[PDB]
Amino acid sequence: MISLIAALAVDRVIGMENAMPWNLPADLAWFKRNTLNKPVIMGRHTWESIGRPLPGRKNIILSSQPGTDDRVTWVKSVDEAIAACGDVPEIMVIGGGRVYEQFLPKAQKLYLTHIDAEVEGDTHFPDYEPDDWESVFSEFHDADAQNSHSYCFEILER
Ligand SMILES: NC(=O)c1ccc[n+]([C@@H]2O[C@H](COP(=O)([O-])OP(=O)(O)OC[C@H]3O[C@@H](n4cnc5c(N)ncnc54)[C@H](OP(=O)(O)O)[C@@H]3O)[C@@H](O)[C@H]2O)c1
Ligand SMILES: COc1cc(Cc2cnc(N)nc2N)cc(OC)c1OC
Repeated sequence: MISLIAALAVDRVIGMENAMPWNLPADLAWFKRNTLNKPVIMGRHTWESIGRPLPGRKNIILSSQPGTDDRVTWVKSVDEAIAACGDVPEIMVIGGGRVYEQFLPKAQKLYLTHIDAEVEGDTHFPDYEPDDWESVFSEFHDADAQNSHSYCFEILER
């Protein structure tokens, strides 16, 4: 079972200058509670953006050139990245945009964070067909001190 997990502000924007333009601690905490204790696959750009291994998670990184970090696994094809993860209930594609474009067909589950926000961005979440996806869960939170914008977690299922 392969899952994508992301945070999309309006017009499906996911990043700007190899960052996420928002800082929502409750999103980074959602992301953790779900990804924790399971393989995470990511692109090199995103590995740099994060720029540290995520504890708990076996970190697996997609790049066509040799690895520059010994404490994470490095891989060159989609299948190599899957095999890396092992025999597990659930895999977690944690980004970025070019990775999501490739891992959606094999995906059976989405974890979106819908963000009530208008940001400029260079990177977009793919265009998922709201037919082939069934919303199995939703949860809206208001803007608070730390969480500058309102947001809503959604899980979908193929
Ligand atoms: N919550 C969110 O919305 C979220 C989560 C993650 C990412 N982001 C944002 O998304 C953006 C990432 O943009 P991006 O799409 O350029 O990042 P990316 O997906 O991290 O970068 C993909 C890179 O991974 C490698 N790669 C991917 N598939 C490969 C394959 N099949 N074979 C070989 N190498 C492969 C390539 O690196 P090589 O050049 O080394 O070959 C490729 O350039 C950033 O702005 C980031 O902040 C935000
Ligand atoms: C733990 O920190 C990061 C996590 C992520 C991945 C990620 C984070 N949140 C959500 N909802 N989906 C994701 N795929 C992406 C990041 O930068 C692009 C991070 O650095 C702040």
